Amino acid sequence: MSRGSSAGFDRHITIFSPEGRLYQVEYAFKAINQGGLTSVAVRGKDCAVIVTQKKVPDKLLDSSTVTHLFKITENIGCVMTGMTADSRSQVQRARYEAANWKYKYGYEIPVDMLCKRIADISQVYTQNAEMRPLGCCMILIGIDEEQGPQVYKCDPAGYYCGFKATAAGVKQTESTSFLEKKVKKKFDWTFEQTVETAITCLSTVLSIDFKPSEIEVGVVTVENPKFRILTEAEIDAHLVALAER
Amino acid sequence: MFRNQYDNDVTVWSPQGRIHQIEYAMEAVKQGSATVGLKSKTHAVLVALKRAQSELAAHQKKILHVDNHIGISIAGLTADARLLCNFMRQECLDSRFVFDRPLPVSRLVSLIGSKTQIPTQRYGRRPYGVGLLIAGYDDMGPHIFQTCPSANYFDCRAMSIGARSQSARTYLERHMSEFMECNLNELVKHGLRALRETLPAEQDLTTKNVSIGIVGKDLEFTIYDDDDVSPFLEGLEER
Amino acid sequence: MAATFFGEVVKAPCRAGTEDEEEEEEGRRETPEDREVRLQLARKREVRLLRRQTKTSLEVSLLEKYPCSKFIIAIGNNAVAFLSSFVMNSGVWEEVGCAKLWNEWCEAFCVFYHLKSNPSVFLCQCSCYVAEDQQYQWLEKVFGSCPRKNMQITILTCRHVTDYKTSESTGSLPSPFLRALKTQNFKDSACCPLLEQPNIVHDLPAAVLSYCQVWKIPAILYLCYTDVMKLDLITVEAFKPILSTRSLKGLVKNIPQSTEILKKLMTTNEIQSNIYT
Amino acid sequence: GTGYDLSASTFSPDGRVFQVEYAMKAVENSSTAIGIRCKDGVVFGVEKLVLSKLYEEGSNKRLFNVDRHVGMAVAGLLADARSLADIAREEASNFRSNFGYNIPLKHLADRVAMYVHAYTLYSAVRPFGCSFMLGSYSVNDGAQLYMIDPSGVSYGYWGCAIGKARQAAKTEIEKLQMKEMTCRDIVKEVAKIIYIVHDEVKDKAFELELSWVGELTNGRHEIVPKDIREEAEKYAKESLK
Amino acid sequence: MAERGYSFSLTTFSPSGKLVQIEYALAAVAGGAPSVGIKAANGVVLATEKKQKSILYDERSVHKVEPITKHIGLVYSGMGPDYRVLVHRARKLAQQYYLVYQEPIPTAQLVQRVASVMQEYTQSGGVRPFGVSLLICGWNEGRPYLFQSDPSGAYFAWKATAMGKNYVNGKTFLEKRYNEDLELEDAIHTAILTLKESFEGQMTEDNIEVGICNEAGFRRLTPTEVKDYLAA
Amino acid sequence: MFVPCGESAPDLAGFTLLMPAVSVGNVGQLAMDLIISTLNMSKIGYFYTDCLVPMVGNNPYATTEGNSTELSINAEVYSLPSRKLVALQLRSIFIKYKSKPFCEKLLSWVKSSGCARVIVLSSSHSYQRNDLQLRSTPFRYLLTPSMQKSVQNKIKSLNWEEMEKSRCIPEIDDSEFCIRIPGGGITKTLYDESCSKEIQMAVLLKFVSEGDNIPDALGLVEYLNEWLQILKPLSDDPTVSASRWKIPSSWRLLFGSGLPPALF
Amino acid sequence: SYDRAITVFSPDGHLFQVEYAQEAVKKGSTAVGVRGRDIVVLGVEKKSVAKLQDERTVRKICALDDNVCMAFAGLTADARIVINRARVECQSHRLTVEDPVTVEYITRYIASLKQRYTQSNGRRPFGISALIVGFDFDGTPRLYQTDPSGTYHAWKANAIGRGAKSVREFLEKNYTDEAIETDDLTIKLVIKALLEVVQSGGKNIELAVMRRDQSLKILNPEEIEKYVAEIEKEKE
Amino acid sequence: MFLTRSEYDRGVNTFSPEGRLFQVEYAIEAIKLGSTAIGIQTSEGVCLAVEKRITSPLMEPSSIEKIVEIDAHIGCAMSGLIADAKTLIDKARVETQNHWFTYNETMTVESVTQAVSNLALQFGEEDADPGAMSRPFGVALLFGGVDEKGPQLFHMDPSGTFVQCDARAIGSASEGAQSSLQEVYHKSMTLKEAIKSSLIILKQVMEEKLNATNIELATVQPGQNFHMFTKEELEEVIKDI
Repeated sequence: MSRGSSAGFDRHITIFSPEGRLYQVEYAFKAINQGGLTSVAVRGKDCAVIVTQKKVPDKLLDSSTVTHLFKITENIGCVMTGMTADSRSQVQRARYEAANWKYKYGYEIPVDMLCKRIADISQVYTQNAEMRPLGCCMILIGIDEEQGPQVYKCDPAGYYCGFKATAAGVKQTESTSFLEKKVKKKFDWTFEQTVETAITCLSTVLSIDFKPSEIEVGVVTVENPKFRILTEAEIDAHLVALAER
Repeated sequence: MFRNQYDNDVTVWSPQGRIHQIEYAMEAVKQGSATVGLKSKTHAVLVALKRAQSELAAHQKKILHVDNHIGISIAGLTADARLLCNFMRQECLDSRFVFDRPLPVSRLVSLIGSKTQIPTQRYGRRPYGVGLLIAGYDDMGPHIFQTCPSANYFDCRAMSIGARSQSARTYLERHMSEFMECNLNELVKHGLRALRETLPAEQDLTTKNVSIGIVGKDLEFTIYDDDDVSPFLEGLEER
Repeated sequence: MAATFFGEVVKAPCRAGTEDEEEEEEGRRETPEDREVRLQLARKREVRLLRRQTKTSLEVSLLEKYPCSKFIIAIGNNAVAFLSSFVMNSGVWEEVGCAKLWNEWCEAFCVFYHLKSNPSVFLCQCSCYVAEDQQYQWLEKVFGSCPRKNMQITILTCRHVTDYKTSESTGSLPSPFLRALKTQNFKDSACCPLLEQPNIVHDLPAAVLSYCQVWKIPAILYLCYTDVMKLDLITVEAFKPILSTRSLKGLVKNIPQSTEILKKLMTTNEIQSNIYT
Repeated sequence: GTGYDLSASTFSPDGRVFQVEYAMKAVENSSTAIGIRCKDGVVFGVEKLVLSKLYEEGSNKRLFNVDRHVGMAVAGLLADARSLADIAREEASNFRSNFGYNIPLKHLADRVAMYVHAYTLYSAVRPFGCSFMLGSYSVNDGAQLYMIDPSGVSYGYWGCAIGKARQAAKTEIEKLQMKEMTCRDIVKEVAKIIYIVHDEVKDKAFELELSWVGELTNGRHEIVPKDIREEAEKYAKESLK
Repeated sequence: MAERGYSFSLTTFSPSGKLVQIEYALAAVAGGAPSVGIKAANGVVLATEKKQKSILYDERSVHKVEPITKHIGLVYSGMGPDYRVLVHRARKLAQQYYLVYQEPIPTAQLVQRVASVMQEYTQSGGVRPFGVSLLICGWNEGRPYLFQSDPSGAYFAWKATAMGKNYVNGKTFLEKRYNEDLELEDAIHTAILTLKESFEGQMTEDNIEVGICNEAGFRRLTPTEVKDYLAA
Repeated sequence: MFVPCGESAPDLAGFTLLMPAVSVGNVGQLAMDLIISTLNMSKIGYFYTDCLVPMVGNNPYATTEGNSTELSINAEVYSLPSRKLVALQLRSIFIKYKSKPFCEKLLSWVKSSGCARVIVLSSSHSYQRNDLQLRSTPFRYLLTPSMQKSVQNKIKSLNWEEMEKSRCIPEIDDSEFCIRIPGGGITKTLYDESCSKEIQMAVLLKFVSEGDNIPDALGLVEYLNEWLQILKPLSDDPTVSASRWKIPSSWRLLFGSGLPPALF
Repeated sequence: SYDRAITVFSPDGHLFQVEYAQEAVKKGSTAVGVRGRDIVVLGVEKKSVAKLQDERTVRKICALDDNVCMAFAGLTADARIVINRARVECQSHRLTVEDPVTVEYITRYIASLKQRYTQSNGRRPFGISALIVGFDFDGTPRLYQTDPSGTYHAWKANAIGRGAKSVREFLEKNYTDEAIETDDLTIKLVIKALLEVVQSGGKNIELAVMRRDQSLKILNPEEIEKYVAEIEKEKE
Repeated sequence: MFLTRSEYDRGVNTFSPEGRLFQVEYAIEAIKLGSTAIGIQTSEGVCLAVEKRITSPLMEPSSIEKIVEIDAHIGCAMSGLIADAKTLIDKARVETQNHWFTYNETMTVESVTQAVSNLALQFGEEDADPGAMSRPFGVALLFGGVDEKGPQLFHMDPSGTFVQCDARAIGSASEGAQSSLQEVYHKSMTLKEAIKSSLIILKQVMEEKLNATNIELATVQPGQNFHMFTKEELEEVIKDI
């Protein structure tokens, strides 16, 4: 471990392969699936919703400490997918960078600027031989000022992009197809319709009827811009309202 | 055989969850010569076997003086022992300067533990290949501590380290029930008999190959060498 | 190789020795500058039996000029010290050659003695460290290509206890201990437990045992697994059980004086360096 | 994952950092520590193995005091565990110096776990081969029990076991209705569980190391007093047969 | 394919003098999305293919055709993050030039400074080249400029070029259809056609990006303008 | 040369010689241990040469206390005349400048003894795998031109991938193509000399790294068993796999020895 | 246990990378230095002169100060670096103590620089050896030699480079007190030593002499040919 | 099973599975390429004799001196790598002058040896104090001096570690010369006989013959300073045979 670079086309981060591919970055992308959890983020007319699986495979484990939805700033929340410690460390970095932005520029960081900053750091990790990517994906949500709801997805390669709906985790492709089909039809989902869309995507690509304790939901709204994590009663209300229909 | 990729560096975990350079450093400790430490209710003595190539050389300096209340006996690499002794002496000076009181032995040993733990995690370093038997005396009585290349330290009633020190430890385990009420003379004799147990049946302890260091309630740390050990060796019954 | 600078591309060790490429891209256009160097290096590291007062050109294998019925090889400091103290303390032993060899780790070479009373008995005394590409040459210079099967070879050597492969820790074992490894034609049982199955021996002792196995000679290899591999009294005394064995049966006359010879030879004590204590 | 496992900065072709996995197996190398959170405190207990009869009783402790209110039970390399005890003590003292009150246990667990993670990131240092549990009690916070492992993942537990026999001990903890027990009955059950999962032949001659923090110590981490530890050991022995 | 480790080190020449880790970084460029630059008689055109090709992308978020100043604009083919880090640097360098000389940076000066940054990254060891080749379009002194800077840090002034996937066929197409007297409108038509050459199916205004640079300055065409150009 | 164990050659009239190569990871040698143990083959001789570092140890295939004391040397020949199979097991490493001499001595033995085929179990460096080889199967094969006794069609039906021919000397655009097994040890020398001598040789190999290389050995013997059927065909049992190659008793303590105390 | 690292001992106790740097020295053009009574001479062979070259630019004899001079054999770029550091050090010593460097002082400094580069296997030794002639401040002629390892010795006459062994044998057999009596005999002895490895002599020979209290003087080809003609006359 | 290549000697900072660092023992082998130096400590003084091994007759012998002066009461004998030896010699010289400046007295022999050892044991650990050495010094020294405790002789090897001695041989024939010093030495012998034995052993272990040009003798006596024997003094001592 001490020092040096491992020889091989897929064994160091700063080695290209004959086809110009950085394979350690792609292996980090596979590290996102380490955990077996899928996240869905859906942008609506006036709200953004992040929904993630909450697997607690231990009777002895205090379930209120298991969470993947984090609060970056007062008005930005994220769902982290991937390796758990890497997720928590990237949340810590995003928190610091957002505080610095507010310090320097006098106003609170936007969502796109936060994912851009995190992706700049991630690019620096991919280019240098001492560091490694983080095996995690960040999906950020917020209400901007004059654009509206925002869902952004940073990734281990340093790439980021805004979306109308996005997924990360094991069922990222299945969820992306589901949300593409939903968004082609109509997109101005009010607030309930976005929550139903996110929950239905998660519960369809996993073919699982959810319980309020197998799912986490964090939301922002234009009228309530602050990141909020729904209680189990609220998620259960949404699930029963989806089941009755 | 499946071990070669994972034992060349102290920064590589073997797929069995073992750092192997740490264990090899522990072997480096076993390559010294036996030294014994034991304590009574009032004294803490350090007895060491010296090698001098058996002729024409002053023997190794195996018991070192750290402060008026702390002294160490070394087994393993000499350069590491000197580095650690310089560290111990500087820390004792700092304690006397800042706080005017003798640094507690347990606190010194904790500092050694941290200092020697850093090389066992970092790149471009190797563990310390020396093991120490620290004899101290502070407000809490006599103390015997054993420090390891792995950066572990142990509070001992008695301990032997070095080459063929298992025999001394067998003796000390057999006889430790009477160490506490021993006076200085027979405590040093107990240490001498253990150190002798680390020898072939033919060889015997002489003044030329025995070094002793006592600290105690009244004593400051003193080292007895080459002719000062005669009062202690004269009364030692044969094997 | 191990990262001389930051981000230097390093290749992992290969335990099969295939990082040498086995001299691949052989380059059939080897310059005579290269061939002279290769032949000079091959000449520097040659083994050579030479006779006393002859000093060169023994010209024939050592066991095929003199007849043999018993051959004791001791390899390393402790085996040589044991064999000298406990066997040459008896009647006169006559030297019939050394094996000069140059090496990076080589250190008295094997002097070969044959007993005057019984000329058929022989001893090799290597503190000599024979390198891999010298062991087969040593075998051909000593035994040769006519392996008479009347011999009883007996190899003695020492190994570090950390070479023992055991499920316990190699610090809990009661060193030094003797382990044996005998060939198929060695009819008698060993005086010590046979070495285990994951454990192997790999050097000149292994060369001699392999030769004796292939050519159907009786041979026993005695391994002292010691925690002190320098000249040590306990390690030398670890070989004593061997004295009650038919090979070393008539050669051990006075054991009490052998302990005194041994104490003297320990007081000689080639000087240790200051790496330790 | 051979070929991709000599550095903590290398990903396996399936997104696995294997040096960190080998460090967690390193934790599996050592004897077991369990921690049980009850209705009014936390109780730690370590199957401490007697290396020699020559060691002064109390040496090689694995139950540290990290702050006035926090106690730490460790497994894995003991040198690594002591270094992490030093780090946790520094974090608690720094928080108190800056902000003037006792550090919350969740925040302490985050700080130390993020240190451990920071070691799982570089080629210059190796991951910690040690896992540990933190346990506190405050009147305004209740009992709290956290476990950090070598990868830097800290969760909150109701009962945890780290070490060689974590699985058997975890099976034995699950039978306890710890959410409705006081620290005394938990001490007796902790001793019982330590005695059950001890392997009497492979390992030999262990000594219990019990500790609590609760309201019976007024939110102060302590060693279980000698008499209560004797009662717990006697209960544990009599239950074994 | 490990030529005696000449393949894996950035600071080792091969026995023939090649640096076969900077040409593997040129294989990341030639495996990126296609780009086209056409320097007309009164402007430059930068057309690229978007990787964000599905309906689920906010298209007010992230762009591949970027402005450096009012008169300079970039497109890339290669690795997007490297592009972003170089774009922010190019913007900083342009503003430093303005702050010192009180004049907008010339296109050639900007290309030189960016190329020096890339070259730095191809010489140390423990670091990795950039996986992007840029096209810089600018307008200075009543004269269009089209440059290309590759991962090695060696820049070229072009009349027309193509990067990314299928760029040899793209350059062959451009040779047969480029003439110096081309006007900016015919240049936009030709650039869209060259992209349409090597394109994976039906081409919409929402899966290609176009940015022009004329006297008025660099500007990224809106999806309506690209829709109009595609309809003709 | 070949030295029997009983003053008589065993008459390997039309046998198939299975041999390892001392290659990266010792995968060929570990696969040979698996084959010799599972088939329960009996030692018939030695391959005594100047070429391998000498080593010795008791029976590595001990099953009872009777045969656990049978000495073994670095190169030993085993046989199974029921299946007309003979196996060499090299247990050491080659001495500098001595790999080729071993290859000519061994192939001369193959021609003289009358062996029909040779099959070399080997391995190669997997850090040198290029863009494609990363996304292909780890296993490759080579057949010398003579090895065509209806086995080219069999290998073709098995859907195996031939070892990729690199260019003999790089930096030349013409790129004359010849095989290059980096980290195969004597594999390339054996192949070239078999092609010269007109011997039916096959080379089966895996791209492996070093470490616990027992999974790689099991994979390589399953590759060979896809070809030869030296064992009942794979997923045909009630998953009685893992119980179908007999692990030799010498495959013990493969990471060294036990854990020292006072650590952990 | 091998070469390929600067700071690694082989099991025999050899640092082979430094020895390979000295191999680099043994390929350079032969440099001969002879210490006389009141003149000190330096001579380097001009190996494979190209006709279209400004010979002023490829000279291997250099002045370090007004009393010290130096010829080198090895890699010429390393030699340029070492020479310019030595020049700065000569001036800096004059600034420190006002006195001209003794030839040993600058030899010691050059050797310490080379020895700094033989450490730290992230650096590369200098593949040069130097022949530092000069006069001390009290007028004693000196001749020193440094080698890539950082090791220097004082000589009466010496040769470095390719064919240093033949030239050094010639010097040992031919350097007496009667070959040193005059300045001319010292010059002719250096030319004769160089004629032992130089084919077509005179045009492949670069002499430079330094007399006491005088600066370095390079002998032009005319003077060198006159000396060579005198040598052939003395051959009879 | 199998014999495999294991290498633990190609880098410093690597212990073998035996507790043993091989790059330091290879530096001791580097000593064994030097010339033989014999130091004898008597009660009348300490003598230092070294074998010079002049390579060419054209080389100034005064520039290859293997016995140097650290101060008026200390002298060193060298064997091994010269470039390293002179670094340690200069450390000794500067240290003695620092001691005189600060404390106005002569540094004792053991203190000089300890200062040189502090310099010499600081290898490895290169990225900690740049300008450090990064490998063991390949030189063994023999400090022979006269101080408050009478004549004294010390020995330092490529470890940065010193031991006091009474008769040492270092260099290429240190084993044979040490075996000779083993009997020829007795604890109360005069300095003339120490010089006698040194030169007899040097004659025994040299491939050439004793002339006053191929050896080098120095002595340090309690009243007299460090003294290097001249051509005529050496001539007389050798013609004493």
